[PDB]
Amino acid sequence: GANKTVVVTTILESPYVMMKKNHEMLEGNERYEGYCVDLAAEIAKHCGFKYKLTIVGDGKYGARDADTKIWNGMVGELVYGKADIAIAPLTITYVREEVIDFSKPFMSLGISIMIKKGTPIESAEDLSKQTEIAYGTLDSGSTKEFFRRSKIAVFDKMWTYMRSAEPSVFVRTTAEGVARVRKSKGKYAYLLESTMNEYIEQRKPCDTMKVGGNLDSKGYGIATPKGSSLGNAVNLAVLKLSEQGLLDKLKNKWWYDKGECGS
Amino acid sequence: GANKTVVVTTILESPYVMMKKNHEMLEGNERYEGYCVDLAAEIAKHCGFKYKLTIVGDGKYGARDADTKIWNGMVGELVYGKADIAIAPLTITYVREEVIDFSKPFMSLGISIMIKKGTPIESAEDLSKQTEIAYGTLDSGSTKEFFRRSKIAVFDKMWTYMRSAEPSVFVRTTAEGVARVRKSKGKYAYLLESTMNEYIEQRKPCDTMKVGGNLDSKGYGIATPKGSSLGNAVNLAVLKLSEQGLLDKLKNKWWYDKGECGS
Ligand SMILES: O=S1(=O)CC[C@@H](C2CC2)c2ccc(F)cc21
Ligand SMILES: O=S1(=O)CC[C@@H](C2CC2)c2ccc(F)cc21
Ligand SMILES: N[C@@H](CCC(=O)O)C(=O)O
Ligand SMILES: N[C@@H](CCC(=O)O)C(=O)O
Ligand SMILES: C[As](C)(=O)[O-]
Ligand SMILES: C[As](C)(=O)[O-]
Ligand SMILES: [Cl-]
Ligand SMILES: [Cl-]
Ligand SMILES: [Cl-]
Ligand SMILES: [Cl-]
Ligand SMILES: [Cl-]
Ligand SMILES: [Cl-]
Ligand SMILES: [Zn+2]
Ligand SMILES: [Zn+2]
Ligand SMILES: [Zn+2]
Ligand SMILES: [Zn+2]
Repeated sequence: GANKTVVVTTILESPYVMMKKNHEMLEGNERYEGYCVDLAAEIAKHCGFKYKLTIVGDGKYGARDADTKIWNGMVGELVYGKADIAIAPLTITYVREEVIDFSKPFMSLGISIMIKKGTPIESAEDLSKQTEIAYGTLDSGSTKEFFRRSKIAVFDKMWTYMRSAEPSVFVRTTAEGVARVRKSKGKYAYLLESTMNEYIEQRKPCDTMKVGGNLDSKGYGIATPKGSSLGNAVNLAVLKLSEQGLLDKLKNKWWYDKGECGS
Repeated sequence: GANKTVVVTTILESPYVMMKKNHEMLEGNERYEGYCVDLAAEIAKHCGFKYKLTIVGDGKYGARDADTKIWNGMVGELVYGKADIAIAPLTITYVREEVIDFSKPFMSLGISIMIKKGTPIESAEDLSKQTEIAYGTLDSGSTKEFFRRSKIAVFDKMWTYMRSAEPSVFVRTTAEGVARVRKSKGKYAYLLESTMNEYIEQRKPCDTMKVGGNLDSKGYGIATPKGSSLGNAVNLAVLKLSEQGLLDKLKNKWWYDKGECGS
């Protein structure tokens, strides 16, 4: 039928989607800024659709409850028909690809370690061989699932510790994990995706750093419900933006051009 | 109908697919070794098919002739029904994704610079600002197309030089490009994918090196003809192998465990 405004689900996560300063009482898409706001504008332009940005109701990325089998987060909004597309730092995973469609990745990342500067930790192995420094992940995302599912000795040892550690080492938002690192005097390290780690490393007060290599290698993709008519065009649009260098320009724009910790 | 042996097209490119020493007179898949041989075995196992490895007849990756509009290389073998699947260092690109299907990537790479050690070159900008040192690409692949299509000032300048340079700066195989670097006393630099660059850097006589950052960011994917019944299962299999850490183990096995230039 007639063209319809596409409902985009996304998540308030810096620097992907942020409320512009003093824009809370304004309307529509102009309230928001960030890498994924710019990406949504390009994808929509290349695919020829109008869209409305909406923030996922429960503030989550997406996981399947083991008991009820219900999907939450942005994945759930696609699965249950609340949104037409997710344009967000949403990680491509096997269990998600079974229930939604992902474009080719628009950004690469891996799980990484954030420390407060000076923390005597250089690797995941270092974390796993000690107990003075606590460590955790975002509480309902692909990083937590990576540790839950891993059969690699070091990551299995870390999961065995994290899943029963008290108080909980898991946090509700990236901002909570960063704040916990910054206030714990070196006694908390946060396991998060390298993209968010490297963004925070360039933000005042410049007191965190990414240490060691990444624990895995994957990417974010644009997600659509299974069988959506948008998937084919969205996928090609990502590849076009990649080959044009636009994705590189946007990463520099939101990570490093605006860095607050020097050159 | 009944299960049929899947015809795999691939390419003789180290360390992805190599003839085992003294295996030329043997038969079937056991003749070959490499990263993509190991990957094919896993993909076939996870998808439940038997397969036959075949080397692409024309030795090419795949490009579309501007005059005849015919696809060559492994892409052509899929397009024209000569093979059922390509398991190879085949780069995900927009023009290929229009005519074949790609899985999610199984390996990341970017275009990079190979120099003979000691060459006074650190970047693509350095190459573009001088003429003493020639530079080129593989003659019928995604790297050449990257330069042909780029609107970025430095890469446009490099393309303007490469496309009319005489003798040709393009080579027929990666091995030819490496040999040209090694014998040109520093007066030829080779533009190739970072994966092949970093492999050769660890091979005797240990006289080349990768310099500068990568020029772009992309990946290899497993390719199937449009609408093939294999695509969905192959795509999930790649993600499963990724999440299990198998792709990481295979990269280490074929790049660094067997490195000949020290630790
Ligand atoms: O779509 S993926 O998650 C498939 C797995 C890995 C591949 C195995 C190296 C990967 C890497 C970069 C990226 F940007 C996305 C992805
Ligand atoms: O499937 S891709 O070619 C889509 C573009 C880039 C994305 C833009 C960063 C990418 C990166 C790693 C990889 F392994 C594959 C690909
Ligand atoms: N990008 C992740 C969320 C962040 C994390 O888990 O580290 C996801 O899609 O679940
Ligand atoms: N992987 C490339 C070939 C090598 C290159 O062009 O550098 C392709 O699929 O065309
Ligand atoms: C339920 As708990 C181990 O995250 O506090
Ligand atoms: C046709 As030519 C410029 O590669 O020798
Ligand atoms: Cl808009
Ligand atoms: Cl997941
Ligand atoms: Cl912009
Ligand atoms: Cl076999
Ligand atoms: Cl191409
Ligand atoms: Cl093995
Ligand atoms: Zn365990
Ligand atoms: Zn760093
Ligand atoms: Zn030009
Ligand atoms: Zn290097």
